[PDB]
Amino acid sequence: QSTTEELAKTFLEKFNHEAEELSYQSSLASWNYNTNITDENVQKMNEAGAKWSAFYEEQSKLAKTYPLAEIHNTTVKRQLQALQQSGSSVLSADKSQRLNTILNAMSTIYSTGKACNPNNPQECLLLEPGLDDIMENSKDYNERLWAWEGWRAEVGKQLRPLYEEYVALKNEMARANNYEDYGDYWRGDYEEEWTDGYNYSRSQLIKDVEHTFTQIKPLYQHLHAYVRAKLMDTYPSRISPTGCLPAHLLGDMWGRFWTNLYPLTVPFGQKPNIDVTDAMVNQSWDARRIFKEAEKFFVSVGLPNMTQGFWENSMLTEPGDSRKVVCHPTAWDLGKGDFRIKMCTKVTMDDFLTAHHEMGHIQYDMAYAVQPFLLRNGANEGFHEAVGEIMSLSAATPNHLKTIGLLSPGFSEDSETEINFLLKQALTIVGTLPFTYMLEKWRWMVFKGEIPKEQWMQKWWEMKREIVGVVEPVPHDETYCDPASLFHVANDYSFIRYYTRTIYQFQFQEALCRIAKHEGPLHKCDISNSSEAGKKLLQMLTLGKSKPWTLALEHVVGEKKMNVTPLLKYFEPLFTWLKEQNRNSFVGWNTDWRPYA
Amino acid sequence: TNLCPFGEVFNATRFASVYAWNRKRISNCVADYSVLYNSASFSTFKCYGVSPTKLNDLCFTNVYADSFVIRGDEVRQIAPGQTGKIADYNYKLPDDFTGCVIAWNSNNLDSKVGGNYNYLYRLFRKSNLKPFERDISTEIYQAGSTPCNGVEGFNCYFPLQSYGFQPTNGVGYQPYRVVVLSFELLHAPATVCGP
Ligand SMILES: [Zn+2]
Repeated sequence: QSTTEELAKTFLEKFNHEAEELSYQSSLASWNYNTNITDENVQKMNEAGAKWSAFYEEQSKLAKTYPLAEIHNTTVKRQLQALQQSGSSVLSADKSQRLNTILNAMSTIYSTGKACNPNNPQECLLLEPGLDDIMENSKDYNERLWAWEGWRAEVGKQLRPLYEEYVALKNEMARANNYEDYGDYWRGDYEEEWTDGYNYSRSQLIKDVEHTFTQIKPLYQHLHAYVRAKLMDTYPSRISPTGCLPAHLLGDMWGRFWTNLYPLTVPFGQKPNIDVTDAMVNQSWDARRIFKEAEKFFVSVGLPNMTQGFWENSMLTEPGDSRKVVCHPTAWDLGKGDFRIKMCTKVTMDDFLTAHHEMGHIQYDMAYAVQPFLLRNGANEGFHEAVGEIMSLSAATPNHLKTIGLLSPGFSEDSETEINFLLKQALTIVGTLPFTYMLEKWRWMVFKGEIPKEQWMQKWWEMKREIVGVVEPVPHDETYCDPASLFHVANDYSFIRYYTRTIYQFQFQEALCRIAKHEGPLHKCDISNSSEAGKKLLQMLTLGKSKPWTLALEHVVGEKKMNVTPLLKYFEPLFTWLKEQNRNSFVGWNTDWRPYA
Repeated sequence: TNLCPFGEVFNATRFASVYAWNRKRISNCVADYSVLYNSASFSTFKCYGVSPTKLNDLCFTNVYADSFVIRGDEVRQIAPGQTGKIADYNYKLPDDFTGCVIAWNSNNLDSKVGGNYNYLYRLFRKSNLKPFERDISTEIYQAGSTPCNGVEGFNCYFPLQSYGFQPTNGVGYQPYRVVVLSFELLHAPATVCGP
């Protein structure tokens, strides 16, 4: 007779040539909605999405009729494993509907909640753009404090019981899916089997993330102490010299990034950063010119050119005629080929760099398109964005701004222009690693059970003060659900993808620089005009999820584990400068300090 | 003199699905294939056995023109000694294929907004095909041992799947009209010879 693999291959050949069309239809519907917001477009998009989801659920149910123990070929085993994931199709219809309505309630109460302070009952604004502008631009203590506490009190207190019931239902779902809890379910994306030598357990990810964080602790401690020293200028009587940093004074609502904190701690305030905006408008550059330059940069390293359909179906410019387009920079893989970008491009430098990021997303998408449908994705949750980020890294180099003709050849990179750029980079890159690690660790410990529901806020600020070096401005009791104030926690999104990604990119770039024979510090590296590094990256990009992410990572960087040495080497000049200017200051944070007393 | 009906195969209005590819036999002609080879209206033009030359030197018995439509990345499957869905279950070319394959993008005529699903291909089969064999039988492909009773069910799939041709459709999955010419030569007065 036949085997299980001979039947599973037949079942997956019928699933692919249906999922192809049924996902391309939904993608075309969502694209037509995003490029032109109407009322009937929403109806068409919902119809296509419902059809695709129903078909996918039916095929997922049909797939589990084959056990993986009787399957030996790993190329079919991985597709079967990706299709067998039932999600929430295992609970009873009652609980499967209760969880979905709880998710919808949590996701719609986050986008609708507002916050208003005393002294102005009419000053009652949403998170965006009301509280967003406040937490992103303001420099007043009380103005940031009231917005922070309002967004966490009039929105998180309404999410706490929903989050408790959601945690319970998700734990039930995960236990029914043969897991420990929902955190184990989330770590399941890093789980690796069916390959000896490159196997990776779901518990190994915790050890790796906890080990690579102990290495960044000195660099992050120096950066945090430098920021705290340069923040006592803008806040003379609001920050302790040996304590930690208040959570509402970090440049955004939660303190995820420290980028908006740049024009407060910049090393040399008299030297201007290399912004090419005026040089771009003076050269009559338009959006199509920006994307043609990005295509030039990508072809310079050996990656193929954008298809013709990219240059006629992508919304590179804003319509601005009658269509209320929601244009957030996003790269689109519309199923059968059809790679597009829906960015509202302007003539500036930020849209010059962010176009390279989206084009790198498109390049990663175009690479693994040769894989089977179920294997068309990144190796894990942190590869796509890493490929996207290394491209912007190599493009933002002054040696790149001088080659394309944007910058004048009669320009020299000062010994100080290297420190402002590196400081801003550490602000946007290094300042987010403790935040991500702490948030995901709290979520894992909550899902497992090391934190009872009576210590959810007790352990949250504990891990904050002990990991990221950030303290709450005012204490929060157990009714608060401060973690749910973040878009990813209230909308059920895994967060560790933003940690590992940050570690992979520097592993790539360094490697991609070694093949480029770049001699010098690892912040002036420019992989342009180097087909060797481009080919080495393309060898890994076309893999997709076909092979374990450990072997895919070992292809490029030579190492199998998650290595943070390239990241620490990237910020080595900044590390030395920070160690120098941290001579008469306290490096480290004492959790005993409280900004409320 | 002996004008050949090349308009009803290349300039045809409708083409047949690859699972039911349309074979047209032509004879008693003084043919001129340089009219199309030197037209730059094709994306793929590959001639195996005989050179892609002017070809004004060949006497033929008859010429088969097998026309069908596939997507882009499957045109490479229309080649001798190739494996895949189109080569194994839809259209077979023997390793002695004296002829050529012409293929041109048809994103304008065979794909419309919403999706053109008039083109089918055989996705499953019990075995491979003979040289130049057609398989139109719609018998349900039984994977295991349980009978399908004539309707789909457990491990029973339909042997035909429709092509999802859309207008955008990046060039890999874009529709492509493929005409494969095969000029046979056997014991005959060779009624089909060029100038
Ligand atoms: Zn991105």
